[PDB]
Amino acid sequence: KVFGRCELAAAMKRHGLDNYRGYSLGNWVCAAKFESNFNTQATNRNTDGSTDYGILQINSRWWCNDGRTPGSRNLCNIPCSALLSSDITASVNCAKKIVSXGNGMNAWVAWRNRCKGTDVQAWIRGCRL
Ligand SMILES: O=C1C(Br)=CC(=C(c2cc(Br)c(O)c(Br)c2)c2ccccc2S(=O)(=O)O)C=C1Br
Ligand SMILES: O=C1C(Br)=CC(=C(c2cc(Br)c(O)c(Br)c2)c2ccccc2S(=O)(=O)O)C=C1Br
Ligand SMILES: [Cl-]
Repeated sequence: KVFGRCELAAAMKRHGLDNYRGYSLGNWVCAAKFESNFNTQATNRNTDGSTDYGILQINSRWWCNDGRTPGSRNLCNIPCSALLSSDITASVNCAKKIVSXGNGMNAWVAWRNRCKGTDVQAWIRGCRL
C-alpha cells in the first residue's frame, strides 16, 4: 500500500508515535517518506546480505528475521514478512524497540540525512489528526 502523508500521520498517531522517545510525529512521517516513500512493501537489499523491509525499512541483520541474513539477531522478535503488511502495526512496534536501543532515530539513515536538522513539523501540518 502507498500511504498519503496525512493518512500515514493519522495511522502513526493512532499507534502512539507522537513524541515516542521524544520524537514528534513529523519525525516519523519524514522518516517514512525518505526510507520508503510511504510504500509498505518497500524492500532494499544491502551488501552485507541483509534486507530492509517495509514502511520504515527495518533491517534483517538486527531487528527482524528473514531466514536468509547472516548474523541475524531478531531483536524485534518478528518475521520480516510481517513488516510488509498494509497495516503498520508490526512495523511500529518494532520501530519503538529500534529507537530505544539504534541510538534514537539515527537507526534510520534516511531520517538522519534528510529529516534531522529540519523543521519536521511541516510533515504533519494541515492534517486533521
Ligand atoms: O484513507 C485515505 C486515503 Br485512501 C487517501 C488519502 C489521501 C491521499 C491523497 C493523495 Br494525492 C495520494 O496520492 C494518496 Br496515496 C492519499 C489524502 C486525502 C485528502 C487529504 C490529504 C490526503 S494525504 O495527505 O494523505 O495525501 C487520505 C486518507 Br485518510
Ligand atoms: O477516505 C478518506 C479520505 Br480520501 C480523506 C479523509 C479526510 C480528509 C479529507 C480531506 Br478533502 C482533507 O483535506 C483532509 Br486534511 C482530510 C479526513 C481524515 C482524517 C480526519 C478527518 C477527515 S475529513 O476531512 O474527511 O473529515 C478521510 C477519509 Br475516510
Ligand atoms: Cl515548510
